[PDB]
Amino acid sequence: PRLAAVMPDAVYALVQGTHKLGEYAHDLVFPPTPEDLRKLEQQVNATIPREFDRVRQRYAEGKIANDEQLSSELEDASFNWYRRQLRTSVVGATDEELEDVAVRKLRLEPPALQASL
Amino acid sequence: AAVAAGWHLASFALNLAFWGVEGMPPDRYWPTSPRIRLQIRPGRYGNMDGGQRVYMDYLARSEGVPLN
Amino acid sequence: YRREMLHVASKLNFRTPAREVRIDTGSPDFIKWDDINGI
Amino acid sequence: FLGWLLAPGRLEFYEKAACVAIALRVLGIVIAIST
Amino acid sequence: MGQFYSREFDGDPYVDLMRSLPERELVWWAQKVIWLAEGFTFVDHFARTYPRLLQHKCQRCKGAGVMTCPACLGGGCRVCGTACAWDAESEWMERWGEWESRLAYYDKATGPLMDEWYEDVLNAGNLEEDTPPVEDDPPGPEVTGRWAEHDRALHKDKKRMAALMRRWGHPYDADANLGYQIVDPTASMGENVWNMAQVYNSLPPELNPLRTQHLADRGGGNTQAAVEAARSAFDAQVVMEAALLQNLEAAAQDLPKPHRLPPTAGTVACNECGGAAWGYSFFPNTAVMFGLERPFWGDTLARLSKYWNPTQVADPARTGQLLPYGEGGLRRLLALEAVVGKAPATTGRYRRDLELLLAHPELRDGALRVPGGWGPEGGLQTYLRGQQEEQARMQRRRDLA
Amino acid sequence: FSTITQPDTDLIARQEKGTLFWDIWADFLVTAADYYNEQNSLIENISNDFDNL
Ligand SMILES: [Zn+2]
Ligand SMILES: [Zn+2]
Repeated sequence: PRLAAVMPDAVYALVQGTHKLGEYAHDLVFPPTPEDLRKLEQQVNATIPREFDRVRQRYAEGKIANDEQLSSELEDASFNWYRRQLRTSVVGATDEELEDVAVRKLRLEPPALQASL
Repeated sequence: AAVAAGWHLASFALNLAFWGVEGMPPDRYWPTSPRIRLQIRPGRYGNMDGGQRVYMDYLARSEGVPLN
Repeated sequence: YRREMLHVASKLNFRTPAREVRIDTGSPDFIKWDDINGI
Repeated sequence: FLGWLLAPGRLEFYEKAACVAIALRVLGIVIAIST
Repeated sequence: MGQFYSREFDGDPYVDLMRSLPERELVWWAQKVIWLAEGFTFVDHFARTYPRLLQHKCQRCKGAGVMTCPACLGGGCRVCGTACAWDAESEWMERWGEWESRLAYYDKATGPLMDEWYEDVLNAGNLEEDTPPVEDDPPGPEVTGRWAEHDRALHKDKKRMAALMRRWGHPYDADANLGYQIVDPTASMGENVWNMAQVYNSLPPELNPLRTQHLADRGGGNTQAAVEAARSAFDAQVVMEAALLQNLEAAAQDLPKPHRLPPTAGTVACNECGGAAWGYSFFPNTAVMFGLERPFWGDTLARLSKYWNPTQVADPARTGQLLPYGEGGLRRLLALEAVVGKAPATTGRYRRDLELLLAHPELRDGALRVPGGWGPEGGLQTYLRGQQEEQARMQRRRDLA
Repeated sequence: FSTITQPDTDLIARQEKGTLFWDIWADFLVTAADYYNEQNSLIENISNDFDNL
């Protein structure tokens, strides 16, 4: 049944299954820290866009949903973030004109080295 | 080129001089039918009763019989 | 499976009449070689 | 070698043959269990 | 499939069991086709991969079939090849223009948009519309500025497009682009070559002979000749492209190239082979059979480093040799290039245009996009001449009234 | 000559299937038949030896 689709699924199954087996066997010989499981949670917490915070707290206080009212809630924040990204890519960010986009995509300005030391 | 072709022509003339078997006795290590020498015979499967018919026409086309 | 068994059992007469024999050598009436005589 | 073995034409042949083989096997199952 | 009845199939213990089980006969037919497919594959692999042992290469040119003309390394050389067509660097952008024109015909990337617009302009009666957008209107005139010009030209959007539709039809009607539903990316290859081989669909309008088959006679005697004499050059270009890509696909591996092409403007033909770089020999070419056909980097490094370093054993004291080798050493012994490098002499032909691009900064506006080229017949200068000429025309038309 | 005149895949598979159906299954049901001794008899013996085997 359309092997041209089965082969990527086969390699994907292999990769993901090997990763899961590895993490399993790795947190057995080394049990995970009972507190830095919160630290990795904080690390992934620091990476979420802002368009989702208006939903996030709403999930803590019950208000949010049953199970699907949520799944259609995340789509709105998602598409808001998506259209913001389209705008930033094409016409620029929130605080930069067209010249700043030109110097961004021409790589005229080095990463600031003097400041970081 | 003449020499290199004369070699082959000499070989062909020698093979011509033989012309057949008259002069060659029978040999028992080399019969004339390779199936005797190789011990080949049919089994139990692959033998249909409708095969002999086509067999015959093969025979008829090998011996030259033009009837078919 | 079963379906085929039926077909074989339908032909069980055309196959071969050779019945293997399970002979005994510790049987009570099993005949040794030279227990028969006049031969 | 693999670029020649997994060419699109050969891929579609393998697909068709696998489909027909699955069909015949499941039909054997169906006619066998209903007996 | 009920074929093994008859009387021609008695005598095999297995055909009778298939007489009573048609599933067995189906399995038998499937297997009897699959085994033959597998045999075909085996033999195809053998015939594909076996001739690779019998290929031998010339040992002087190493299978290139072509050596260098050293004089042309440092009224030209009469010994080495002839130039190619894409060597004339003054005709590059014109050739690219023709090619992109011919390519815009076949291009079916924007197919769905053209299709929906064609269906909208054919029916024009369904009108499954919805609520029109809240329209802001363009600025009134007498406000000079750039934003005003942008908005004003943007709002005159429907009458201009209407004039465009009135002059040129929908592209599918003028045959300017390929047909409506000739090709489908998911149908099959056979159906698509059938549809394209139907009525000169593989040819653009400019070369389609039906467009011209009606009038050609004493007047010029050329239109039907200068079209079959262009379609020929077109097809020659296409076949040459196929040949080049087969050469590249052979060279992607380390195989020798199938098409031997004549030498070019810097190279001469090898004189051991005639230029036929390799061949077949009935002798198995052990270097391939044991995998020793590549030369171990360190060896090549050593050979080259010893080739580029000629050694002098004699001393110019004993042998009264005062000058290095060569001829006319005496004349050889007699500005700010060191500060700002040398001047590149392959780009003089653009100088003029560059100067224009400095006298008229307004030409760098993001709204304009000229064709492209360098001569007074291309791109920038065409737009500039047009602008000056039309402003002069309008100037003269102002005063007469 | 003696290589290209060997039985191809069809005949080899036929041999294997014939031995599976006749070298074990035939003599076994023969033994069952003698232990139990025209389609009615077929059904009878297949049912009986199916049950008690
Ligand atoms: Zn050579
Ligand atoms: Zn030269």
